[PDB]
Amino acid sequence: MEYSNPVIKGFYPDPSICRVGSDYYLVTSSFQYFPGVPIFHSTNLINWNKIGYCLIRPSQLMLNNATNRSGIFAPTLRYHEGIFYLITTNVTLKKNFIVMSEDLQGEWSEPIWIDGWGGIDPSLFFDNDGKVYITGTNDNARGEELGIYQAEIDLKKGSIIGERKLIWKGTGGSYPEAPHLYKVNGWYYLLIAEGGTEYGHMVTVARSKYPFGPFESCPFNPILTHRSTNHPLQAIGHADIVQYHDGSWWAVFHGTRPISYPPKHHLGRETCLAPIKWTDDGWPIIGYNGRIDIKMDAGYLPVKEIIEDDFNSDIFSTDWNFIQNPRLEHYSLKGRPSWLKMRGTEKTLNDINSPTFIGRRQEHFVCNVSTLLEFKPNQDNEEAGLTVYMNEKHHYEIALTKKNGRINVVLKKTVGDIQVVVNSLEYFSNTIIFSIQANPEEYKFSFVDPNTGQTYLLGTGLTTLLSTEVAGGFTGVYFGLYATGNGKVCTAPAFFDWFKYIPE
Amino acid sequence: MEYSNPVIKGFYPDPSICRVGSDYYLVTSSFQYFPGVPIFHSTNLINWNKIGYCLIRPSQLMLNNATNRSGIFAPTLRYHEGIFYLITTNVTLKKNFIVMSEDLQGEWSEPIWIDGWGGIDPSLFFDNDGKVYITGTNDNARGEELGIYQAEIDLKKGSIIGERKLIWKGTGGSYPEAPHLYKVNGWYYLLIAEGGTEYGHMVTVARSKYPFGPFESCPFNPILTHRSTNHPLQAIGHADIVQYHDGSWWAVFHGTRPISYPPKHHLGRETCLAPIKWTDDGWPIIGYNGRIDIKMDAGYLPVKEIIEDDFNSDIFSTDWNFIQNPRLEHYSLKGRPSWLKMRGTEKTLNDINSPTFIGRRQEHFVCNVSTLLEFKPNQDNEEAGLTVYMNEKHHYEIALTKKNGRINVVLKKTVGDIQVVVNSLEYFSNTIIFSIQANPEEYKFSFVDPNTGQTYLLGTGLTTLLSTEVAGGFTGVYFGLYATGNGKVCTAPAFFDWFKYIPE
Ligand SMILES: OC[C@@H]1O[C@H](O)[C@H](O)[C@H]1O
Ligand SMILES: OC[C@@H]1O[C@H](O)[C@H](O)[C@H]1O
Ligand SMILES: [Ca+2]
Ligand SMILES: [Ca+2]
Repeated sequence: MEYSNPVIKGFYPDPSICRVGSDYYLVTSSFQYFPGVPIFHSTNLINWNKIGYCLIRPSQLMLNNATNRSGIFAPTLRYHEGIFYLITTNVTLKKNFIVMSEDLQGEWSEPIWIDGWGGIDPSLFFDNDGKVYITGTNDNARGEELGIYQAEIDLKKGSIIGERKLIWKGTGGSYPEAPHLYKVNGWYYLLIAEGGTEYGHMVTVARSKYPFGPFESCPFNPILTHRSTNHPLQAIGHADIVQYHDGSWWAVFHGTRPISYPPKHHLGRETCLAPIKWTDDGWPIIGYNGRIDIKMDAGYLPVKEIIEDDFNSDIFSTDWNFIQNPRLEHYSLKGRPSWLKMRGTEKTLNDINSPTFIGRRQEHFVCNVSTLLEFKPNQDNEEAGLTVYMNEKHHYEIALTKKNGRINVVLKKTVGDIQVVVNSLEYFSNTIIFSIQANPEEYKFSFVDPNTGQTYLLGTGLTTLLSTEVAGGFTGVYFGLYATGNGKVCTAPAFFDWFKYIPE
Repeated sequence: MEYSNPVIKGFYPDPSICRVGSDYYLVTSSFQYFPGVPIFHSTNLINWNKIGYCLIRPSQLMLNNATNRSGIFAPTLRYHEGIFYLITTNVTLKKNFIVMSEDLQGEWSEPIWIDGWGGIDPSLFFDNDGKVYITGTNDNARGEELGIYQAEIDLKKGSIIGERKLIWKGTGGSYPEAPHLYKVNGWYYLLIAEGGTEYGHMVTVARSKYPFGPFESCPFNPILTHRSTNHPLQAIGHADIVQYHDGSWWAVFHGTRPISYPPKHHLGRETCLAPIKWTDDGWPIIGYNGRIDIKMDAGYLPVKEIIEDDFNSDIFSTDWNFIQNPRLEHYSLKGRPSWLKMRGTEKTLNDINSPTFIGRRQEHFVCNVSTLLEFKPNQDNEEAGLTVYMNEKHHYEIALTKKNGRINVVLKKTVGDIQVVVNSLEYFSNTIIFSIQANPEEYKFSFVDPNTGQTYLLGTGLTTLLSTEVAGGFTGVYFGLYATGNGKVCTAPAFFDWFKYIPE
């Protein structure tokens, strides 16, 4: 039997996995998006269902001034004696913290702040003797030596027990990071990422008889990389190991699907899966001797997408994210039952701090995304529409606005410093359907006059100008509904009747 | 003593070096630019003076349909018994050929076509017994196995002697290429590039007692790479080895100076230098154990930029290139003595085939480039100016044109599919000075009214949107003078009085 990589498509980086009985739970990084840290469930490691998010309250997730270069970085999920622990970094605060839960269907605790523990990629390991270890990277604010650091931790107080020690510098790649400590057959293994989360990404491993080392580098490191290859999956690493309940071993990790030349990616880093075998001399090998594929053999794993939101519910679906903490008064599912009402502010898609926007990830190269908007702008600055958004300097949008006292539908783009109105047509109806067809190379922007059903191709836009390589940061493209008054509060409300996401 | 890398700054890739006595000659790839294959001279390996180009006649250099993804790929320069040989690929023709010279101050021969020898990166080696070997890559048109191929060659007839054989597949990196065969102390060494000429680039080496092998991989391959590092020099490889006349060994090779995150480069691949030491077990080591730097120790090498063209000469300087073969009638240094006259055609900077343009490489991050233009356009399509140009979809320009019967100075940009007029101002004089200040992040576009000396900042543009990563191809940014009629022949002539390039 076979599965396909990625196993979780779209913007789902830095996967960390946790087994409880015969069920599996998995978390990814979310940066400036709210709610933060999606969490998934699976019984077979291949098929994942999103259960929700871990960070859903402003007290858990302070995103003021966060951008797609900051906010929430890699999270690690662990379980001990009925309690789940989620440990991560808010890079905008430069703070590491834990939240806890005894029930993933409920909400998580308030943060337990780890005072004095810097760096990124914090991880926890519950040792068989009852000791608990925190492992992480060098602290850039203290200007520490590059490498992996560790201490015993008291999980109640959020405080270190004894001393913080350097345990490994890695093999010599850049940015030794993503550390996870495991104990298997009488050896401690330290699994890390090196080379940076771009084309030099690799996974390396070390071992010792003791939790703090000294650690010996695996003689065939790196144990997983696509560096110096032209494989369709690139930038592979940030692995976390799990033992399936049939006894076999697996890793989850992220990778990209770049297109064009030089390679460029716009769906973010996506969660992948590969098997592990243990050598006779006691080292793990991932995949086909350090390389993986799009199509994989499933071993003994038991093998087994149209999304339509009409906004009838008064709870938002788990697809939707906001840019930083939502200003809650500017969204309503109750003010006009069966529509989403949005109040645009002075802030635009060019601004980082709390623009009126709700969005969901592009999870497929080929897809058609649409919405129906009612909007009658009162002034020329006023605008509402549908956006393809990477970050504040990289986004395309089709929208209704007003220019010299006439209503127009527009295609607008922000690419770096370029802000351009690509096309403009006069429009005469109170509602409009926007419709975007995505393929690997371009987005086609159309609008429909709803009562006639007539469709009009307004323009197109390249995917590669929204790619992470061009745009910066650590994220993937979102499809978003938004409103703005372009420097003033938008006096007209925007109402969205529904949103459809139809992958090929 | 110390030198700085790169030793040849700006767009100078795939360097191949050749010693004759106590002097050194070096060539680089040029793609769609004409004249093709620049050639440099040095006495110390650090300081290079451009002597001219190797391919200066249409019969040598057929560039119709060539773009910055095609045209002339890596060249190799060799010397035997008073005769220099230059061997390279015209990828647009898919043909490999040699040109010869007995005097580098003169012109080279007509091409000797190597019938049936495909692939890229052809190289020559003159063995101590008098045999001559051609070495190259797999032929994509025949769909051959990835690797390095070799035959004995008859240099008169341009024909293979005996059989073409696969001699090495490399260590397992992508795109094994840039092969050079050497014989040193009784061993043949095969030096190659792997991993692709981007962030996975590396140099690897193999050896044998026989010219066709079997070849044994160096046990510490790769012998030069910056893959999986954050060093300011990236994408290092395509090396060629030389023995200096004091007995010490050196390699030239290319690398990039990327900026931003993810890393992006706009000065092209630039020629670098590093020392070689030979191990006791008979393997070469480049640099500081496989890594190099911006600042290097010069060993015993004997250690030691404002460019102003007023167009008074009737020969073009060696700074200037055209996009493909120039249409010679559309440029004149004699029609108006002391100016360059240019006749714009229907073709624009958006078109690949022979737009009216003359340009020179950006060789410094920080520089000020200027020109003085006389231009009085007769119709609204007519345009002449100064361009910052990467390729047909990636260029910025400040120009004089006409709109609804008025003369305007404009800042225009083409970025992917986006074509935008960023700013426009009415202009009232027959001449204008355009002036561009470059720094690592942006270009600032100004104009000067010459008789008043008043200066006006028209706009700015990001460097990263012209980067190779964004734009495609294998080249660096040029500063260019151009004219066009935007779909029609330009009825007005354009005259440029001078051009200044002032690095910081
Ligand atoms: O994804 C953000 C950061 O990049 C690296 O993957 C690191 O492990 C993580 O925290
Ligand atoms: O620069 C063009 C091609 O890329 C690689 O550097 C190869 O060696 C060369 O022919
Ligand atoms: Ca509805
Ligand atoms: Ca002059």
